[PDB]
Amino acid sequence: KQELSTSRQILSSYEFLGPEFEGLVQEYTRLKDKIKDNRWMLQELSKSLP
Amino acid sequence: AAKEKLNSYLDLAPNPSLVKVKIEEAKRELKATEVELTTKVNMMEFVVPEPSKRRLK
Repeated sequence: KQELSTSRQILSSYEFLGPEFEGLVQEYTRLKDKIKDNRWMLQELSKSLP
Repeated sequence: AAKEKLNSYLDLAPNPSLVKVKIEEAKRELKATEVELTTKVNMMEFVVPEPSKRRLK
């Protein structure tokens, strides 16, 4: 009950920066996820050179 | 449910202008990793004769 109360207090400070910020955060998050996927794909092709 | 919603916000300074810069940096990094992935794919072609259709060594 104490941990839930602290986390809910911090989230309330970011939610105050508007929908536009949330859009940016969503975009950033999407891009980081694609970079992570491409790096992961390059690593898997090198192990296969027999 | 409340902690998971907080970890998505931490790499981003609460400043929109600075976030746009981080987004542009992430777009450059995505183009470089895509070129490296295409080159390694082409060298793929020549090596010749011979052995069946088949073989070990």
